[PDB]
Amino acid sequence: KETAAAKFERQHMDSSTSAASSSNYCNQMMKSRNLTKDRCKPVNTFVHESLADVQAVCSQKNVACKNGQTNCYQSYSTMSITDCRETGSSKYPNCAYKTTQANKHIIVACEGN
Amino acid sequence: PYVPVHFDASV
Repeated sequence: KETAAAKFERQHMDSSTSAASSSNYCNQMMKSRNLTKDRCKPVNTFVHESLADVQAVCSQKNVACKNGQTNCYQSYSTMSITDCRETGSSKYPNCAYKTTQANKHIIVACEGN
Repeated sequence: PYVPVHFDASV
């Protein structure tokens, strides 16, 4: 089965692009990364940095996770990211997404692997 | 080492 590490890459890494090209980046990417198979994944973030740069976030600023765990790390620097959010009208299997491109810090939970 | 497993949030 897909490891947690493997699933992260799948659902959030997009190192082939410096930023969301168009208003359709999310529609395109949710489908291709397979996030619309049983349902429309309501929200998702794609990060456009190299995987070493994202793995490295795990040796950066330790912060509490949302759920209170203590294995979250915030990047020191802002990163190129694309925010995908399912629209009001999005009805499965015609999953529709609002694409928002921005530079921001990311917080991720890290585990040993 | 340590790898990212969940995306908690941005900014």
